[PDB]
Amino acid sequence: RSATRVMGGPVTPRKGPPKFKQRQTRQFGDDIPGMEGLGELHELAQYGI
Amino acid sequence: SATRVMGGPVTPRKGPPKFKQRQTRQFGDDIPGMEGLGELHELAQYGI
Amino acid sequence: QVHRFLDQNPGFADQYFGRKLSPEDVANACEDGCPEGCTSFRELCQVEESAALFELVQDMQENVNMERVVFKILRRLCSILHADRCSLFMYRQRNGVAELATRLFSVQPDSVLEDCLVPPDSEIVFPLDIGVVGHVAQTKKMVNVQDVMECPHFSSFADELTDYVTRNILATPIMNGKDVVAVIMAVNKLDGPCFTSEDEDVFLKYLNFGTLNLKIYHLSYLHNCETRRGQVLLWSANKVFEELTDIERQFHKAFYTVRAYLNCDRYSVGLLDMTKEKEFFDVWPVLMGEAQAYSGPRTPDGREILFYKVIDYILHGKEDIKVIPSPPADHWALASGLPTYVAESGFICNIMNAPADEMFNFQEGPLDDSGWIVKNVLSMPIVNKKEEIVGVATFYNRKDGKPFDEQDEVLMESLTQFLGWSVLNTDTYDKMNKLENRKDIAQDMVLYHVRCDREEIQLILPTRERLGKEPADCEEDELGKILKEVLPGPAKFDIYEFHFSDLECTELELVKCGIQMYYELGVVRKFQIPQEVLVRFLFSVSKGYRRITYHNWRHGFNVAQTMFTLLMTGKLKSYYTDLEAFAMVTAGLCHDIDHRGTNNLYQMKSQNPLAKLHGSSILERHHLEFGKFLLSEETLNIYQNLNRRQHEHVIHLMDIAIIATDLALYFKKRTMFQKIVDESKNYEDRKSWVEYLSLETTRKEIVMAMMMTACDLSAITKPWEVQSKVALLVAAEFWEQGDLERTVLDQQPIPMMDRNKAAELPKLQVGFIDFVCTFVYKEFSRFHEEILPMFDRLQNNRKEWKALADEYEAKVKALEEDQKK
Amino acid sequence: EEVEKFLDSNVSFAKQYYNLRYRAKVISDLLGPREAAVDFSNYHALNSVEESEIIFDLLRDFQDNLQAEKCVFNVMKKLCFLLQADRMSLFMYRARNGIAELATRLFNVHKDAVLEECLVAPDSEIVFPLDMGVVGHVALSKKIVNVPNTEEDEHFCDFVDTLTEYQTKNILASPIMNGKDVVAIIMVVNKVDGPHFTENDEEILLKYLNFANLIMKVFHLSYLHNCETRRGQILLWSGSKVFEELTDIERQFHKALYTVRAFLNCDRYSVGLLDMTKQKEFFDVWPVLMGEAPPYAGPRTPDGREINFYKVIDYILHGKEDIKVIPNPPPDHWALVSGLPTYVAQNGLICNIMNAPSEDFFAFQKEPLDESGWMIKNVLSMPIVNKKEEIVGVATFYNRKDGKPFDEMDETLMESLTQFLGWSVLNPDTYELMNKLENRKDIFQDMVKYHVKCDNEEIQTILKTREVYGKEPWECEEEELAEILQGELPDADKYEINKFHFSDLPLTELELVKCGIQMYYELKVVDKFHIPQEALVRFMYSLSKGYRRITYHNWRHGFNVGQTMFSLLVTGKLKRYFTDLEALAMVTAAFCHDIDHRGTNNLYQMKSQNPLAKLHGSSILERHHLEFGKTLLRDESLNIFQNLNRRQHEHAIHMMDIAIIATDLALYFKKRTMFQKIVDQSKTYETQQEWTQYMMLDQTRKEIVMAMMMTACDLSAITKPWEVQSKVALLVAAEFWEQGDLERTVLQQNPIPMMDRNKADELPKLQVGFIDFVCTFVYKEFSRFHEEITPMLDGITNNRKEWKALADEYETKMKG
Ligand SMILES: Nc1nc2c(ncn2[C@@H]2O[C@@H]3COP(=O)(O)O[C@H]3[C@H]2O)c(=O)[nH]1
Ligand SMILES: Nc1nc2c(ncn2[C@@H]2O[C@@H]3COP(=O)(O)O[C@H]3[C@H]2O)c(=O)[nH]1
Ligand SMILES: [Mg+2]
Ligand SMILES: [Mg+2]
Ligand SMILES: [Zn+2]
Repeated sequence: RSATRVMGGPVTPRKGPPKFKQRQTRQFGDDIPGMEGLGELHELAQYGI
Repeated sequence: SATRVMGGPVTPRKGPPKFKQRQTRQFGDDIPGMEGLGELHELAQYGI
Repeated sequence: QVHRFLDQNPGFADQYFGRKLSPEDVANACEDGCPEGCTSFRELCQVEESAALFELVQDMQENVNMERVVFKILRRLCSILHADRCSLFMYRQRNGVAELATRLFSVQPDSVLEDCLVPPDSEIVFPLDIGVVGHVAQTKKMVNVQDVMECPHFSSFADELTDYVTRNILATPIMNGKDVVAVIMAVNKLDGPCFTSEDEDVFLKYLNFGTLNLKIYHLSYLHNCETRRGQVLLWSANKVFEELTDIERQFHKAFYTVRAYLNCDRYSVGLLDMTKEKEFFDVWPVLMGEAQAYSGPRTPDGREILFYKVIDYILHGKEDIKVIPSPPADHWALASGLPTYVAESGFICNIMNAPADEMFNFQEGPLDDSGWIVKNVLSMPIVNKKEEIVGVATFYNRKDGKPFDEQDEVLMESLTQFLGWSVLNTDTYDKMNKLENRKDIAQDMVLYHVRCDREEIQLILPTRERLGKEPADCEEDELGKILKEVLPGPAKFDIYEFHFSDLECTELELVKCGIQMYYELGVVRKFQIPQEVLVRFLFSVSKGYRRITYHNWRHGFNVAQTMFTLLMTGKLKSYYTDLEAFAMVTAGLCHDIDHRGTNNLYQMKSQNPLAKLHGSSILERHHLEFGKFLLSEETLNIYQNLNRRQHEHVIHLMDIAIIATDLALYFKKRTMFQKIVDESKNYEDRKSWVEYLSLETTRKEIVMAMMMTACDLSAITKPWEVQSKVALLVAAEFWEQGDLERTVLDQQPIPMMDRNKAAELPKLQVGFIDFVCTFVYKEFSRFHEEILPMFDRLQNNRKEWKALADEYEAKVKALEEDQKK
Repeated sequence: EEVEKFLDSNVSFAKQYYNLRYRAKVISDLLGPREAAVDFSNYHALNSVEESEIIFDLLRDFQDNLQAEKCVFNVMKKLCFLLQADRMSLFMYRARNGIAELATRLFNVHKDAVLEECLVAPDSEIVFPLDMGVVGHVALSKKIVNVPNTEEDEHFCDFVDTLTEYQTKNILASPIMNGKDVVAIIMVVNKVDGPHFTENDEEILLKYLNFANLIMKVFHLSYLHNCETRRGQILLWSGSKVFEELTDIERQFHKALYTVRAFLNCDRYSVGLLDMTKQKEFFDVWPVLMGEAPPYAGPRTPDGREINFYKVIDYILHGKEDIKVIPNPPPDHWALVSGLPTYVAQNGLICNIMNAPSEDFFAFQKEPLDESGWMIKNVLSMPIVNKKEEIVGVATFYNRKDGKPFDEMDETLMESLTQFLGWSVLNPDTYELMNKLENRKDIFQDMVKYHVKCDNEEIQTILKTREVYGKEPWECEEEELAEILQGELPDADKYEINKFHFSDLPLTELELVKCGIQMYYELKVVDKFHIPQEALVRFMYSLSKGYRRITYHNWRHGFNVGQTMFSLLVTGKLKRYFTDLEALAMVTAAFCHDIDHRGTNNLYQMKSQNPLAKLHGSSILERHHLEFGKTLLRDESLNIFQNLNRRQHEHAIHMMDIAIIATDLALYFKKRTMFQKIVDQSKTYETQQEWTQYMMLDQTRKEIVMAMMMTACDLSAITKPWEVQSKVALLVAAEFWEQGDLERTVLQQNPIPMMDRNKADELPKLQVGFIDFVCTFVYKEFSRFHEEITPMLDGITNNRKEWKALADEYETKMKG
């Protein structure tokens, strides 16, 4: 027999509505530095080349 | 210093370096269950 | 017998104990001369305690078992502190709330581990503020309640539940890096009214060994949990990035691959519908009263909760993973109602002792034939980057029998969060599928609007009249006879001459001339080209060309006709095989297919999708792609009776041919052609040069590219009566493009494109001739003497344009001097 | 005083009383700060009192603020006293590139030493391989080793002896274990008084290593837990940025590698991105093959492509965060000058470098790279694998923050990071695939838009502006276009445009286009909404061209449906319930109801898995028609809704969406009891005015009524007079026979008798069944709804009667 005189359930001394956790939304984009940098001819220009 | 070495870590044997092999061994439909994951008679008689 | 007298005379007791004890001892005592360590038994007590703690250290060192070591420490501390019993309270964090659960209870100096260990189903889970132990955990300090009746923190729950009376309480929290590992507690001081300050000091100092043991146990557990979290994250990332799939396949792969690291008897994943809005024919029954509105639970996004597919992972015993499409509300996972609540609220639900819960109708007992009873539940909402719940993952019955603590909560939360972000992969996959289907539909529409229909082919292949059969039914000999009696002869139109003019022939006559050009090369027979396919392909090419001023079907036959003359009248077919000439004339036909009337520069400046898809040689690559796609159609695939090597060579040779028509590309590689031409003069006779060049591959590619760029500009080398008219159409097209630039882009066009500078056309044509065409045609005349007429005509046209430009300049000068000066 | 005799008579009571009253005080004093009272200046045999004192002193260091090095050094001092030892040392077990190493952490520890003179900095450690030395032999054997004479040993190395000017004679060593991994090695160097270390000293070492074992276990577990936590945080944080959006490889890599900059614990690290161009275009390979330019000479990836770091991102973290991007970095760059990234790209091997300036393989900088004296000391460079085993980049991590050289845990952490990054290339590649596919779809959509749009030379066939005014249609004024259209457009009365018996047989397609334009002109929706008349004509001609030239579902069917809708609005007086905008949208939907019909019903599209079937789910062809019509209306030269308000435009688009989609028979079959309920509600009202007033306000009933009108117009061919129905039914049968032949050929499935070309003589029976099943309900309900739609019911009744006569004649012929 268990030393705590209880079987079949983790009995709790708290009587009340259960409460549940909040989803973690701690974020666990261009503000990063360096983001900006990541992504004889005249006749040719005359004739659309 | 205790080890009488001031500059840097010193090894007895000095040869060419040995380097790691890139890890590849550890890393479809083989998983079970993926096969399943992805008045009326005249209605069919007239195309519907 | 005299104990009270010893109490009333502390000085006598101190003097008697401080006496040097004789070497004679009582029992063993490890007497290495230890009777007189400043006291009668201080030496003996020191030796015995050192031996006991050394044995405890030995137990700690190998096969770490925190329960046994802590039990032995508590058993010794019961005797040392004179407490009636000691206890240990494990610290766990569920749902973000700290809880203290028993792990060692009613430990006595004459007890055993089996009679003091607390199984997971017999835990007195005290919350953080419902007892003195909770106050100890919250304050993170020792609490010594001399009398517990007046303690504002004492809870009589445990002592009533265990048929016990507590009078004095001493407890401390086992500390590790500002994280409360556990709370030791000693109650019911057996000898004194309460626990003295000396007992408090002993409680602090003697518990450092237990502190170290619990620190080791907690560190091992945390390290194992973090290793499992890393492994599950890595394995989920590997399967997610394996390919692009839907929600179901990706989630199934990720969840099944990591089943070993979850340590759960069972877990199920439910998938929610994403239909934000119902279509009109589904909203009609509700509005018209034919059906009732849905008054059931809704997601925080105002969405119907409907698990359309639940994947069940049953791992206890036999692995029998199941997929339940449209699961009923009677499903064992959904019957509890927890997934529905998780969908409604988007909370993290951690349930301890599920059968004893009241809010959720967890099943009474055995679920399956194996009698597996739901005991501990952890349910997680799978939420994408847009804060929308895609599904609910629920885990059951942790394999070790303990409830889901904070570490398992964070372990599964990391997995669910990673998979929720992975929904972007599924959204991108489905958008890939949608875009591919839309592009295929557009391609089919283009193919219908470009491919020559059943009725249009009868204009060149009359078979419903001559033979009464559709072209697909007539044999090759019949269609050959029909084409011979229908197609124009080589002398009807001078397709073999450099002075060919299309201004006196209809478009249908041009297509017939193209078929005749194909027949002249003799490629129909040796390659077994289906004649109906040839006619259909040529008509489809004619239709594919737009109806614009210059770059229409006529320019594209004149490009291919010139190449036919070059091959057969310029005698440049000596270096090229029949297959190469076939694939090279076809590329001449698809030279400027679907040209939009604007040059390559306009595509970049107007930011057309063409400019984004290609980047360099935009329109040339577009023409190549359209021609190859049109050829890919079976009914227009002239390259269908060809070997795989032959077809590959044909397509490859087409890529150089079509792309080299770009004037910018020609300007960067014409010196190589000049060097190749210079090699011809090194050789003695034409025969030796033919033998050498016909075997070279790169040099033939260069020559073919230059033949492309010469055929493109061949309109200039036409007789003046034709060039004068063609230049007007070219100028009109460029003027239209300049007007488009001025209107849409608000940019001033270059003088060649400016409609206002129409009188400068002769000078611009002279400059164009001097800059571009002169090199190509002079080098070709030097290369082959048969192409000399194409150069003399160029010089004559240049002379005429120079005369016109000089006339315009004289008029301008005369206007300038005679009035303005 | 007589009691004093009693405790002497029975000293067990005295022992028990001392335990009850003074044991707690003794334990408190022993576990207090205190100090060991053992005489450390002599070599006497350890008494049990002194042994207990030593044990308690070792236990005194078991505090919460566990300084592993200090506690282990105290244990070593006590062991030096106990073991008759001269000096002792510790070798941490570090795992570099596969080869485990043993570096000195505590050295020259004696009985009168301090932590300052025994602690070894990472720049003073003596790294020892597993192969050489008694230390290496102990590490490999994983067992205590006693060497009674160094001279006769086969593993002893004089390297440390020469480097420290010390002579070692007798060696005793033992490894410290955590599970089965060797953590550290405690070794002794000399027996002060004795030939060697006896078995008693071996037992003492084993007895007293338990405290050291526990301390080292705590230290190792803490370090491993911290490393695994950092790995998990790195993976999750990097996944967050990877799944933030779909971008190219550079942006994704920068986000991932900058978000986790704190977790890497590196003073500096740089990532170089390799070019992915496997095969160079023909115009680029020409000069190399022709001798104009020399071919590529040296560094080549295992994939066979040239090593060319086209962009290097270097993250400087030791001082001011100096995240920098170097497009086309020169070889002089501090990251690439060493040649380690080039070698890694050549091989694809994880390289851990300790004491980089001392290395000779790579030319590491031996001068301060920064103004603060920063030195490259420990380097770790790894590839970015990629799913095709194609090295796409090289990540190099420089000096660690704590100063220790990179070990197996750091290798594992950075390897998990780089493996995740290499796996996270599917998203950058899919981004380019998305962009190219979307551009290609836009290109082909522009092509289809041109091929169906009425060109400027075809609009002159109706809008004869060139031959009347000499100007192009876009130049002429609105009044001029109105006058031209009035001159050209037909008369509604003469052509029976607003009659239920309209026949398109004697009319040309251009005539039907002009009639359709006249339909818009009759509703008076042109002036009210200021519809550009040129755009109206061009859009009608575009609708005419867009319909395919198939047997039945050609543009004549679309014009017939539009005419039926117009007659229902005007002749049927159903425009009472609808506004002018709704009438315009409904007529436009009727004209676009079957645009670009392929000639095969929805079932064939689903069976053949046509891209239409994969794109649209429920109403494949109808949704395709709606999409194509809305795309046609989106063109500026074809948008007749350009002058509408935003609310008006949205209402019209919604109304068209309802109308076109409802044309399918499947939706009509399910939602047809609603029409009966609406008709009954109509008959409930007393006067038509009240019912009309109720209808113009309610929207759902209006939508259902129009949905039924769409199906009434789509089947209007049956309600036509017999001389028209007799030919239209044959055309419909011909198209369905063509679809059946296509099914039999491609899908290899037997067609239904309706679509079976062989059962051509059963057409009257199938038409009678069709009339009895689908159309009769619609037309009877509409005739009950409005008595003006009665001629439709009369026509369908007459057609059914004649089809029944034909079917009865056929059945009588089959008798025999
Ligand atoms: N039977 C028994 N009860 C204990 C023991 N230790 C603590 N408790 C009880 O458990 C309870 C937990 O909340 P409290 O600290 O307020 O009071 C405590 C005591 O009443 C123990 O060793 N044996
Ligand atoms: N002077 C000195 N040498 C040591 C010490 N510890 C180990 N060594 C030496 O370092 C050497 C490493 O290789 P070996 O084990 O063969 O032999 C060892 C010893 O000779 C120490 O504490 N002091
Ligand atoms: Mg071109
Ligand atoms: Mg339809
Ligand atoms: Zn229709």
